Order: sequence, then structure tokens, then C-alpha cells
Amino acid sequence: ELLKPRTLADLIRILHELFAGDEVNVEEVQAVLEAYESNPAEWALYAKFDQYRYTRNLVDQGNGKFNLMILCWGEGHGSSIHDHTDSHCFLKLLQGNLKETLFDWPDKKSNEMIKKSERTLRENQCAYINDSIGLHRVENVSHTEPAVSLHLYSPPFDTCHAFDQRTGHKNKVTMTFHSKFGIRTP
Ligand SMILES: [Fe+2]
Repeated sequence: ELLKPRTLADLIRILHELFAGDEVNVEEVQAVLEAYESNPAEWALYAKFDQYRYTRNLVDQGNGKFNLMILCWGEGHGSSIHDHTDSHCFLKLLQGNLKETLFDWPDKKSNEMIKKSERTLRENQCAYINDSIGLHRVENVSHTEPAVSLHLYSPPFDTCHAFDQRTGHKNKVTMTFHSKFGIRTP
């Protein structure tokens, strides 16, 4: 029975229960993420920014079924176009706005990937992506407001592919945590 999380802690407890089994219910997960009201005090600790690019901050390793991490996007910061390694990927805005651009999987040819769709994700909004849906690029296009987001991936994945918008070629990148449980990890 899905309850409203009062707090991040609560949220994380509910997530552990939802992931106790081995097959997830995406809707239910998205609904509890959406229902958590962003409270900066509760996650301030994980919101470590870098001047030059966005940072991944590990919050919870999830008894091995999922990662939960906070990302921090300075003004004009953005990701590349990427997939999610056959995993589920939820994303909640805790603060600010991100622009998400979805691409279709490139065909084997070398041509400019073309954007399926585009949308702004607002605070507390929770979005869901997986590889059957497509690839996406997330950016903070704001010139004045940093953005912070909450990301859940299940199962956890170390690496993903990044795509060249031009040719659609892809590289395996190994995602690195800026911090882990509130501790900076170079
Ligand atoms: Fe992503």
C-alpha cells in the first residue's frame, strides 16, 4: 500500500519495499517519487555542485536493486544524449527546471539524430525513461537558477552510452560519482 513519503528518508524506506521483489512496478515507483515534496534541507547534504559540469551524488545503493542519486546542474549545464543500459530510470526535479530532449535510437547509418520530443521538467515533476522509449538529453537552460534532481535507476548501472547528435555514433562512458552518501569522492 503506497503511502505519501513525508521525507526523503521515508521515500527511501518505501523504495526499499517496492524493490524487495525482483520485478518492479514502474507506475508505483513514479507515483511515490512524484508524491515526495522536495525539501532542500532533507537533501542539502547531497547537493554538491561543480562550476563546470553537473555532478552525480550517490544517496542510496538500494540493497543492490537500484541506485538513487542526486544530480546537480549549474546554469547551462547539461548531459549528452545517452541510454540507460537496459535499466529503468526515474528522474524527479527537486529544484529548478530541466529541459529534456528525447531522441530515437539511431539507425545504423551516420546521420544527425533527430529529436523525438522536448519538454521542460518542473520542480517535483517526476519523469521516467527506459531504452525502449528512447534516448534523452537533460539540460539546465536557465541562466540564473541551478537545478537539482533525484534519479533512481534499477537495476544499477556503471556505464551507459553517449551519442554524437551529429553522426549518432555511441561511446561507453563510465559514470562517476562526485560524492557518495554526502562524502566527496574524487
Ligand atoms: Fe538519462
